[PDB]
Amino acid sequence: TGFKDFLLKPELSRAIIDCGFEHPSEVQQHTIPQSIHGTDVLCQAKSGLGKTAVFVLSTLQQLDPVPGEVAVVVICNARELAYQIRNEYLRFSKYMPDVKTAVFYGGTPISKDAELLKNKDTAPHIVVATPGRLKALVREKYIDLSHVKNFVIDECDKVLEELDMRRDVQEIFRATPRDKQVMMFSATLSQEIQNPGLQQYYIKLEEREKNRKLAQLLDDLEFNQVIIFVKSTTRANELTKLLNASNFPAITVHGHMKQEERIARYKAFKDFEKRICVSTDVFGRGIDIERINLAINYDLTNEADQYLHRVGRAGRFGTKGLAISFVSSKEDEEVLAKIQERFDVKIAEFPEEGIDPSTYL
Amino acid sequence: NNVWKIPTGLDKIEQEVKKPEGVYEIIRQWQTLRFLRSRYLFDFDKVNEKTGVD
Amino acid sequence: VFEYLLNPLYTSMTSSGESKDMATALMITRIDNGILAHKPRLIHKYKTHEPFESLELNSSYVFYYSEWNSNLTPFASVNDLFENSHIYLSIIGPYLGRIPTLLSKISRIGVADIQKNHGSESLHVTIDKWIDYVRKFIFPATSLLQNNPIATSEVYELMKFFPFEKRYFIYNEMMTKLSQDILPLKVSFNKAEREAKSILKALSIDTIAKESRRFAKLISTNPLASLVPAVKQIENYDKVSELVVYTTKYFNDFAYDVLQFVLLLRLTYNRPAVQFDGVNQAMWVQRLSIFIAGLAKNCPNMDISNIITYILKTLHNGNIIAVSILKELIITVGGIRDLNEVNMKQLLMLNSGSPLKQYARHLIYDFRDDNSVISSRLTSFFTDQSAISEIILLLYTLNLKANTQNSHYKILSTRCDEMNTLLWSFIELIKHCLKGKAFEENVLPFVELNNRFHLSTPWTFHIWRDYLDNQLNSNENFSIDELIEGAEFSDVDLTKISKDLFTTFWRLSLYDIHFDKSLYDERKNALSKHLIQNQIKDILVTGISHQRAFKKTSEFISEKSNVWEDQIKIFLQNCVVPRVLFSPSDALFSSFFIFMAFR
Amino acid sequence: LETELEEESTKGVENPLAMAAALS
Amino acid sequence: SVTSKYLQSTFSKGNTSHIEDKRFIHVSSRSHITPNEILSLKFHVSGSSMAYSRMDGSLTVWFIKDASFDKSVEVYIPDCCGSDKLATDLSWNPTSLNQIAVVSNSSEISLLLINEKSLTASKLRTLSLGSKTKVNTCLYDPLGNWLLAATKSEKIYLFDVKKDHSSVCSLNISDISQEDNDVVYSLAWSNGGSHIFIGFKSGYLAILKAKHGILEVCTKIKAHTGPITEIKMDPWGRNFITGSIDGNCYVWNMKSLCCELIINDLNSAVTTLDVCHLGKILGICTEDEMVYFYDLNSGNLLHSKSLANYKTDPVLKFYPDKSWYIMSGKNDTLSNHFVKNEKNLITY
Repeated sequence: TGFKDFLLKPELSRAIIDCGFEHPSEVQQHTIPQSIHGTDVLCQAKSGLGKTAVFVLSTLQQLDPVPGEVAVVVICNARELAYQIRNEYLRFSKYMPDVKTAVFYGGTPISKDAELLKNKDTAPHIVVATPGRLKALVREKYIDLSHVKNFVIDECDKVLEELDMRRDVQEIFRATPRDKQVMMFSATLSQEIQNPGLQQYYIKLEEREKNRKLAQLLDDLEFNQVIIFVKSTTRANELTKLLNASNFPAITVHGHMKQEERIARYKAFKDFEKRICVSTDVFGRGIDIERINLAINYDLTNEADQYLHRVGRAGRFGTKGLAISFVSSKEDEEVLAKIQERFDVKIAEFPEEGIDPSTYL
Repeated sequence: NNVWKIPTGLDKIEQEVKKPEGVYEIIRQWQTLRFLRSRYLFDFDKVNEKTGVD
Repeated sequence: VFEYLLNPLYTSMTSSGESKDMATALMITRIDNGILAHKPRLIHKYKTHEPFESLELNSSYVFYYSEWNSNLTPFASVNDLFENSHIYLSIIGPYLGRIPTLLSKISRIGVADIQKNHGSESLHVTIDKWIDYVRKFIFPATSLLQNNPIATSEVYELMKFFPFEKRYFIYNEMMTKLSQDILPLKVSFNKAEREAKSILKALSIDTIAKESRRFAKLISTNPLASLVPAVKQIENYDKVSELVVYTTKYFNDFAYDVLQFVLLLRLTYNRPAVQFDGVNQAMWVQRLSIFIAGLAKNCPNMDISNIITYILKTLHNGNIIAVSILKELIITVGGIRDLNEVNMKQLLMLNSGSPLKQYARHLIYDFRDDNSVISSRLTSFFTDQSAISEIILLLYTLNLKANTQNSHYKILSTRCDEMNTLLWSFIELIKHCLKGKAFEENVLPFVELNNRFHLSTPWTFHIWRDYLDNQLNSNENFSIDELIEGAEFSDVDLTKISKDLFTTFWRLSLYDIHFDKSLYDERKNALSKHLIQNQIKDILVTGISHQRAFKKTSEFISEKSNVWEDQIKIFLQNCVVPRVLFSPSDALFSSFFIFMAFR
Repeated sequence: LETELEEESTKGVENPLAMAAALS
Repeated sequence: SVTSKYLQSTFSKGNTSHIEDKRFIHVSSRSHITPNEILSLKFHVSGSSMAYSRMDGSLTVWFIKDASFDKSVEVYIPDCCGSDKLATDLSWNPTSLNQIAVVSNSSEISLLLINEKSLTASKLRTLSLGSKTKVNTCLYDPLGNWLLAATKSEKIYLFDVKKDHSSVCSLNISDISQEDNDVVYSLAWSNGGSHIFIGFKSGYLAILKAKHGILEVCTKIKAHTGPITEIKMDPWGRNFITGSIDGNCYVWNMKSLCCELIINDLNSAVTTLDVCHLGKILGICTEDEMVYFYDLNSGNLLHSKSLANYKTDPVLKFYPDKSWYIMSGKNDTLSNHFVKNEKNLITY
């Protein structure tokens, strides 16, 4: 309950506590105390350090709910990110019943957005949106921003570099009261854009023995979850079909596929619904999954940086894990030789007798 | 069998404590203070981040 | 041949002959000329070379040599059953499991034979003799079965009559000496173990619908060799614990007893308790304690009595696993959240009339009210063998020994405070579940508490003030200084201080010293189906009672203040400083009583 | 029979589900 | 292997007819909705009548006179047993050829004699009991000698059907169960009314004696670990089959009362089961929308199918006078099955 040092509302404190937040990161403790007073903020931080929570907690602090009055407007770049920001507003407003939140993005009938804005049961005090749709609503007077007190722009760099996006955000900005709180947040603010423990092993073998070898390894090793890295989409989909045929629940994610199913299977496996997932380097960076304890590199990459990015999916935040790789060609051994010189790590050959299970848990 | 050979009864939990009085010759000061908080509280100005002034 | 030998002895007991007159077939009914007509079915009899009779859809087959049973004489008394078991069963060996029906027949014979003389004095003789028999002939057999729960259910229905010491003897011997050193048993155990691990690798939130049934069958049939891999896998993996506690809903009493056995096994296996690094506790105690709490919460036929005897016993030596299991049991099953972080308004509501208090507790994320039944069950487990007073005294006198250890202060303060909060929460549970006369029966009355064991006065009053206030308010016969008479009050030094002031300070509370009347109105206005049962029966009746209580207490304090530096010194020394360092409510109350009680 | 049974018990045998039922 | 080929032929392109009921033509018109239900469906003993009750309240009865329901008359009737109340169980009274007992989760048991010349179902009599009592299951001794009515808790009544349904006896369920909050889930009669088999929810199974009109507790065995769904009896009278929700299906020997055969391929809960009039094939309808057909003598699977998410709650019943079986279809519509050239298995 570190947010209790923030001196905020108690119901908001409970809504944060039930969200698992216990100790604020550096950027939260450095920005929230001053943003609570209504001052403009321009924030640059490393991605995934809880930059949304800063302004979410700020706007949930400064708001006094007025019926039918929109004071808080957040503008983002995508529809799925808009859905995520409204979900964050919802998980932050569990213990605040009078406040209402809404999201606006393309692909939906504008008349439905209008009627939900006229409805007292859905009249929102917090609106997260894409600049184009909310522009089409203000310019048609479908939404009233004559009382806006809080204006948040996430990923402001792309908002201001793209011409349509900056024009839309400025049309939304000029229809708001000039004496408002203003906040911009982005992980990238270049100079050009009011008083602001991991175990490493390898297998050197030939291709035709891979399919049976994993069928043995995935049989003997004791694991929570397993990830399978491949270099191609066809081989990955084939291996997943065969593995699911092998009484082993497995999912597959890679390119050449519609984004909807990718998000769907990604979220599904995140929730511990199946125990085996296979993917190419599409998830080589950025992914955060805790329960992955055993990784199998079916095919090695071309450069050492990509291999370290792969192994980074295991041992999250300095935790314990196990990694085992396949070597079947000359360049595989070449990259295996180069990784040790760059990363000062002895990737020993995997012994036949097996490793002690407690050495990776 | 061993953990079921331990004697359990009201007669054994008595373990009588030590009387508050402490005779006169940074954890030791902490323990002595915790024990003396009840008897002689007002004679506490003498501590002053030093050895117990008797 | 053995089953034919034993059948007539078996029918004489567990009498099914009176119930034999229900094996008849339905008559063929047909409507002819607009009237019903019944006829019997017609079958014919054929003779074949196959030994087992059958009925293939129109005709019945029988073994031809119809006098094969001429040379054999069935049993007449259970003694003959022993005498011929020693010949036929010692030959069939561990393979008896290939015919489940024999297990059921012998076990029902045993149950009826034990029930026949429940009254007589010689029952322990028959119990010992059947113990030996089940040890030597039946249990090795039932260890061989394959996904057949009901047979094990019968064998355990017989086993239920023994002292649990003997059941643990048989189970442990079967585990250690007879799994090895016997071939078919070893084969079956290895097959079951490999199958259990194979299933355990494939448990998911999505596949539970069938994996749960399969695991339930496999654990119910052959537990004491298929449970240990599961116990380890939940000993050091995160979500398998919740999955197992979900799937306990399905297996029978045998799996329950064996599960409790292996739990005591793991809890007693030789290994280090603290982590290798420093004074931090290891990373399995926590997951195992969570598992045990989930068991006590979900499946209510578990009978974890022996685990509670483990707690009550091993607390004497200060085992960290005992304290941990107790903490997780109290916090998960009971629902008793601590009072570390409480805003002043919640802290105020937390001691008021009933509905305001209930709203406060549901706001602080405390669920003690909804868990009344299971909390009562657990306190009933504690009630037997009279563990309550022993446990309270143990927790208290343990925190002192924890105070006298040597380590870094950064861990000493935290340990002492953690023990203090645990004791407070335990007493909140006890006062919640034991009321009326059961409390005064099993909670070691006041004067003994304070004169024999020398508890510090604040804890004494923290236990007894509610009951004393209740006996004082309604039954106006008795009076304070009489219902608490004889107490030595050891550290108090009652010289140079009015015992009236002493007992008037410690007797009271906050609920009886401060009437806000604003929170009542706020709740009443925010609460405006049947209109929520008419505003919770016009919650305001509690406010009326509260006004009456405030008035009576203020009337008291009037005359008391008419009654009353040395006193000004000792008062702070032994009355307000000890009271304030307690939970917050004691501090707020010392504050309020400092005013409104003096000139 | 004794030796074969004891070996197949202690060591055990991997039942091929999809083993070697494909390549590439 | 003759039975496997017979069942395969019963699942063929032809040899199948849709039972043309109100719901059938309703779906035909609205497809070429929320499916109400089929509360229960129970034949006459002589195999020449059928009755069932949807959730709307209307109970249909057919007078079988043809294979594909060509010349079969149909006495449709509106929501009987009150306008607010709907039927939940019915028994066909093996004594006569027309009477029917119906219960509607209320304190009133309705005896109606269905007529076939007209379409009139005329209420013949109503039986009543204590005001709080809410019975929901009625049964008839297969000889038409006793009638049984049961509540979800704390009431069991037995009437003597011969002497104008004079109330013979009653019993409190708490005397039978002796456990914590048990609710009787399924009842069944023995072949020739001598004993009543009761399956509670806590798992127990009880055998009551009802010889001379005085109920009594004979025995209670801890059969299953979950609620017992169905209890069926073999027509030859040698074993009785128990199916549970924990995924087990056992067959108990009748003379000795001990488990003899177990179905092990099952991995899901059981919603219903039935055994042919020859005591040869056993049909299990599990909870994953799938049916199985096992062999009683050996215990090995001999045919499987898949409901494929059509009419989630299925029903199965084998004719009492031929080897045909009525099975649910796509949207709460019944689907007969036959071979059109084999009245019985023996003829095959």
